[PDB]
Amino acid sequence: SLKHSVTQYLEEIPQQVQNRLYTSPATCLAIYRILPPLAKFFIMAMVFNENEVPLLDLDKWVNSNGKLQFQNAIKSMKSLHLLIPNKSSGTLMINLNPTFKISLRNALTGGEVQNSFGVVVEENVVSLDLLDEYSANKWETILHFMVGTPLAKIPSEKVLNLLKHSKLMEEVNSTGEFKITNEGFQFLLQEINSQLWTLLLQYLKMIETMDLVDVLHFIFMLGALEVGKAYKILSETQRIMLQDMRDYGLVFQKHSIFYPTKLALMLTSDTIPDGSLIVETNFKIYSYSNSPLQIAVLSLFVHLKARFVNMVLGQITRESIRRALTNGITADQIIAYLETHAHPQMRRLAEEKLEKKLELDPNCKEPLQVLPPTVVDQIRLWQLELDRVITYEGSLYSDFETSQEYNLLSKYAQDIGVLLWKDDKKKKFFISKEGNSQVLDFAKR
Amino acid sequence: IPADFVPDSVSGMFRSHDFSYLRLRPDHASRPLWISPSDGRIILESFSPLAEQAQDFLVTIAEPISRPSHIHEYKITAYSLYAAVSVGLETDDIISVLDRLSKVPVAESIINFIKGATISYGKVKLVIKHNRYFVETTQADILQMLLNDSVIGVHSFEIANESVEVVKKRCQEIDYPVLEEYDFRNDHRNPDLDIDLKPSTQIRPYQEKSLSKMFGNGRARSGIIVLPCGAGKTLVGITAACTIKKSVIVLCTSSVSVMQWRQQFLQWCTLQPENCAVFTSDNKEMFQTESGLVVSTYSMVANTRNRSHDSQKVMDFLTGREWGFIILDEVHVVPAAMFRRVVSTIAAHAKLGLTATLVREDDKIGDLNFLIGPKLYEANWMELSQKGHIANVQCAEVWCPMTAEFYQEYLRETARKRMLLYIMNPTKFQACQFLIQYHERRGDKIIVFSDNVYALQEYALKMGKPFIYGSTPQQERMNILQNFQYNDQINTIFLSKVGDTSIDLPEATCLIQISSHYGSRRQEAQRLGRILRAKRRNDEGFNAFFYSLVSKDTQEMYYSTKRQAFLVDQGYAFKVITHLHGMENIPNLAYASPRERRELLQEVLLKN
Amino acid sequence: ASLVASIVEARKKRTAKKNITPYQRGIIRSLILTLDCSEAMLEKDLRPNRHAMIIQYAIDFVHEFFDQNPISQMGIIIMRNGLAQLVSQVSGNPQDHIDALKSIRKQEPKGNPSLQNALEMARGLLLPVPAHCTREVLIVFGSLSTTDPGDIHQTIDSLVSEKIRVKVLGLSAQVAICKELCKATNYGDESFYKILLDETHLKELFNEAVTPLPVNKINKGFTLVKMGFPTRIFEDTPTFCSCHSKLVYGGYFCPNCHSKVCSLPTVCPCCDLMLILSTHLARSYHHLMPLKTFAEVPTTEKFRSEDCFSCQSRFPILTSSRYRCEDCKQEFCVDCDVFIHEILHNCPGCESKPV
Amino acid sequence: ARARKGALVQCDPSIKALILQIDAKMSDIVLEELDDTHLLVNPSKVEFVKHELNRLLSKNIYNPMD
Ligand SMILES: [Mg+2]
Ligand SMILES: [Zn+2]
Ligand SMILES: [Zn+2]
Ligand SMILES: [Zn+2]
Ligand SMILES: [Zn+2]
Repeated sequence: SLKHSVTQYLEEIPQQVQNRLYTSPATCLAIYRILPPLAKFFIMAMVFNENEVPLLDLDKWVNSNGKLQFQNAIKSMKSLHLLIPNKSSGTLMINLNPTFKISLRNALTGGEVQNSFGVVVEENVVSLDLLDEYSANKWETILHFMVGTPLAKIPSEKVLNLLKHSKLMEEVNSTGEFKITNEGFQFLLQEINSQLWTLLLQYLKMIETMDLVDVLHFIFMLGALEVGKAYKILSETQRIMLQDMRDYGLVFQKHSIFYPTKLALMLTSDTIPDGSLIVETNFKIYSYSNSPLQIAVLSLFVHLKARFVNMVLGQITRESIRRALTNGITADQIIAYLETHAHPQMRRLAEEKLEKKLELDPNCKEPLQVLPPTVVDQIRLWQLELDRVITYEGSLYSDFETSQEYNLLSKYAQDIGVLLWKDDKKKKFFISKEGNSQVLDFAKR
Repeated sequence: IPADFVPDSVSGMFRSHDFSYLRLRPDHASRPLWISPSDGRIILESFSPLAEQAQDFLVTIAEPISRPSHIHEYKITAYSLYAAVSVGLETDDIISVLDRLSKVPVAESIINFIKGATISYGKVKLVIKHNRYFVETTQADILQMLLNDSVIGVHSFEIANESVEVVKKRCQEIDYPVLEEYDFRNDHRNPDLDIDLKPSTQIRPYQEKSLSKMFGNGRARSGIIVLPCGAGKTLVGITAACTIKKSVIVLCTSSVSVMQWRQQFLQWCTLQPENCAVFTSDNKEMFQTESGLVVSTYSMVANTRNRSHDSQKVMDFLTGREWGFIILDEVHVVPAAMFRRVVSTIAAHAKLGLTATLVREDDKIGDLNFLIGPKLYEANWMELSQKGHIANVQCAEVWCPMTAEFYQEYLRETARKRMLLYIMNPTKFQACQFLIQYHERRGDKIIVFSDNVYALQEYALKMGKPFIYGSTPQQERMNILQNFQYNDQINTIFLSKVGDTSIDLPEATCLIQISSHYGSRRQEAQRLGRILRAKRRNDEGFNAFFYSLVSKDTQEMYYSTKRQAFLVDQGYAFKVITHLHGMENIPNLAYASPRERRELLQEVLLKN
Repeated sequence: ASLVASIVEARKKRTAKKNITPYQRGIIRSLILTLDCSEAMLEKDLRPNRHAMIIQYAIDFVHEFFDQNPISQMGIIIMRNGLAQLVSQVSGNPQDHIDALKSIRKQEPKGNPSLQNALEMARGLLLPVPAHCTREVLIVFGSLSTTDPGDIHQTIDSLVSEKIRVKVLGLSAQVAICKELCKATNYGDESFYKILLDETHLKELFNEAVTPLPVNKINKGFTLVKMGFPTRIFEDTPTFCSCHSKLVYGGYFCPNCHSKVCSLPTVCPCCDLMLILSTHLARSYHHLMPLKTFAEVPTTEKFRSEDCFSCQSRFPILTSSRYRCEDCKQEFCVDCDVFIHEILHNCPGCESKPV
Repeated sequence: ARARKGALVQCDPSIKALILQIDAKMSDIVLEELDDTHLLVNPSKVEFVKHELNRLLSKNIYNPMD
């Protein structure tokens, strides 16, 4: 939902603020990268002719088989205020955002970029030895800090405050310690560009006027940037948060020349295997992977034995399972990790068993779990045996009369999100004590 | 530790477990061995070379903790090193081979452990001269220290037969263990028995390995041999007797086992039915030949409560006979207190132990070290499973959802009757009825195990097919057995703790457990071995079927987990089944209606 | 030391393919695969059982045969319980036989074989077949014996007289009567009674049987054949088809009698003349224009180039992996050699080199 | 015609009888038994009852493995 989250945020961004974002070619290039294929095709077609089109021509062009996907593309196109659809001459006359159009055109032609792709110094050096090494160092420090295994190099105070305020890896002030939230484990499960995008979305949400569009344009060009060169130190708000993301280890800055590491490239785009684990009914771990980070994250939910070159061995204990459970870490998160860490031989065996059971019966009279339930459902049985109850606390309305209070005001209560529970035949439904915003108002009628 | 080993931030739970301080050899690709010096464990790869040569060596000098298909967890023990030096092996050769095939530097503690676990091999020996336990040691150096020991009270002297067990335990304690390798070719004081290895008997490779490990010198090394179910332990004992050619006595813990091993022995060896005299309350005859055999179970020597004078004459005769060989088949019960009179009674030279399981509740299994000796050989269970020497089982553990109909009474029942109250669930009856239907639909012989006679008979009566338990007489149980085997009216039967072990019933490829013991792992393991010796263990596409109907919402899940954990560690996993197949497709279900459930509830309330 | 074994294995392999010939090979084919479904193929001895793998391999064989040679009709008769059962008439649509084989999947192989009955009704099915069509039968067999009603030698003589050849792919080992069939039908050749050694060898044998076979000089049938290219229409209205009698939006139109059909390469149902596309006839031109083998230059001698001419990659360096097209005097890598010799059917070095 | 202040709990007959044993060893916390899958309990003691229920299935299994 990364593109969904960013698109949602930009839809939250108003129309003229969006148009301000559509001014510069680097921002337009990054946003074009965000757009789905259909809308990407539409804008690359229309960008080289100043002919507005009606919707009817596009509809006649569009094959109706993917019409839902077309609707999604144009819904994003309109809701981002990237389109100006007006019903001119009775027809919904389709118009791209013109600033976006011309900035995309200049980016494609290599025309006027105003160094939106970057105020270049072009003093290239080696990046694998300084930039990549410092980047790996700083990211290792922040990563083990997020893990909770002890490490001396604490992060910045800005990100420390952002973690304190945010629900990510809770620095619980009563305990004085960063603590793994379920959101923290979601961040741990996240892909690296997902983690970066969540971090920048949270930082953009917390940061206020520091010009928001300056941060937006700078973020987009920073994603647009390339590795291993010096560049001019631009807006000053951009410069100071550039120093901030220098302290994050994103850029290797020599206090004016700065050298962006590979993290900008991964932020822009992604780039018996490694990370593939053989499950065991004896809960033994046969990982085809090793890192001290791997051991650090496996310490949270796996009882391990020793570290060898790719062979990380161990045995999953129920103590490890319940250690994961008691942190608020979801068993769905656990199986997210597990099903992202499967192995070729065992998944081939699972697919062979699935194709064997397909011909016998469609249901098979077996629980729906594709990963082999000899080991996988043992956690899933422990997953179901973990939660296994439903608790309702607070207020409760009871002993109703007839279903005019259910199909008219409790069926409507599904549309507004105020009930915690719904039982028509019991003539009772449960709400939270604090969730009495619009519950004791229309139920009286 | 061949390093500084500065403690890592991720080694906090690694309480001396982070084994990266070792300087891994670049030959880690070829070598298959790690060492875990924190607990003495050994980590072994199943996909690198030298493992085939090192497997028997690691069995000889080490014990396996866990052997799944990918990584074998072994462990060097002093027991295993004593077994190694008893087979004939030494500390320096063990250290040299370990460093030769080890990816990792050899640990100091392991080096010291193998140096300490080197015995005075050949120094301490005992012989029998006319039913007299003569402690014949090679030097008076042994005599000085043993007479320096306060228990005792070339050169040979007497120790009493009951004192032999105590002094063997004591000399093991002071780590001066005695080897018992009979020179049955050199000794002719005992009557030699003209029994020959018939050409009709040819020996399996692992069985030949088992023989030659205890026939390395040509003498009979005394100890234990642990082989799986149906491996041919009777053949191994027959071969040992035929190559010893002396008076031999073998005792097993069933009169049925007495019958079956007597016929097995007269079948596959050239000993004559005249030479074999069978001892029981059926008949107490003796053979008058100079050489031969008398078979009985352990009961007719242990018992003194109700004994006949003919039984007294027979036990007098076996006391008089100085045997050259003894085998205690199913050796798991002889170290019991009323059963460990074997050295006190029987004068026999070579002491061999053949059994399937080398585990029990207490530590009487280690007493066989100073009762019969160490383990001379073991066969790898999953190796024989893939070799077809034992079966391959698709075990399916059935988590029966507990009915509140029986749970409401089970929670308020007193403890002695809660067990019988939660065994008898109508939902379990329903599931068992469809499972029997489904496997007779598949065409499998089914044997049902219940720990209680009343539950066994109630299940049997609801099926309409008979029952066999421990109180059922031998004639009735064999009639029911032959009815099951041949008669098609008796398609399935209902067995118990006479069926869990010490029988030869391999036809039932399907087994459904409705009850078991509280925590005895050996009963469950022997029940698994009942079908592990099945005849169709070699055909392609075969998987035996094991079923355990266990009630939910109890401690029975933990009980079954405890009973199954040995088999899981062996490699016999227990898969999770809660939502069964065909629960309502079966039309008629046993005690399906709630009125029927309350009927059976008050029927069992009559007893509980 | 594995490379020396690979080299001598490649030498012993290439000794068979040293002689490459432009024999006249049959294009208007007539291929019959009879199936036995008896007690022998119930053996699970090969995984999962012989019946399942011959079903799967026959699916593949149908696909490959129709892809390579769409200018033939395919008939399948099963053998079961002392009876040979026709399940697939000869047809241009492979999908019919695919559905028939799918029916054969779920049914149970059982009984005993009768090559006499099987080959007799195969002969009768092969009876109304035009002269240019090359009547040939593949036979799979798993038994070591054959229960028969009468003589097989009269059938052998009749089959030889009616100019139909056979090729036997036996399962267990050689059967002397099948050897006799292959030899006598095949002008004394022993290159037709083939026994697999594993399932991979069976796959290779099926792929070998896919290929067209050369014809004999004495068996001379050199003539012409009437042909007609039709025309495809794409009409707005659905229209009744001649073959299946149902409404069709499009469909080719008959060049002669102006009727319409539903599939190609097919003969007309109305003017009764064969209709194809030039793609279909050019499909076998690699068989018509074979490709010479490419020679590795030795590692001792001086080299014209050190990287691959075609795929543009560096030649690896003990021996020299530079397969040379002597027709174009360019050396190539093993991957390009494989692709040009099997997948492609032209030498781009010879395309660049002007003649 | 009543609306008492309680915490509704989705339950089972078996765990409800365990709730009854909780009431037996200290009573008048659980208010009333609605049906086999519903109960009403004192809102001040909901997680006290939950932790004691945790102790109850601890006494059922405890998963020691030591
Ligand atoms: Mg019994
Ligand atoms: Zn048609
Ligand atoms: Zn026509
Ligand atoms: Zn190439
Ligand atoms: Zn060429």
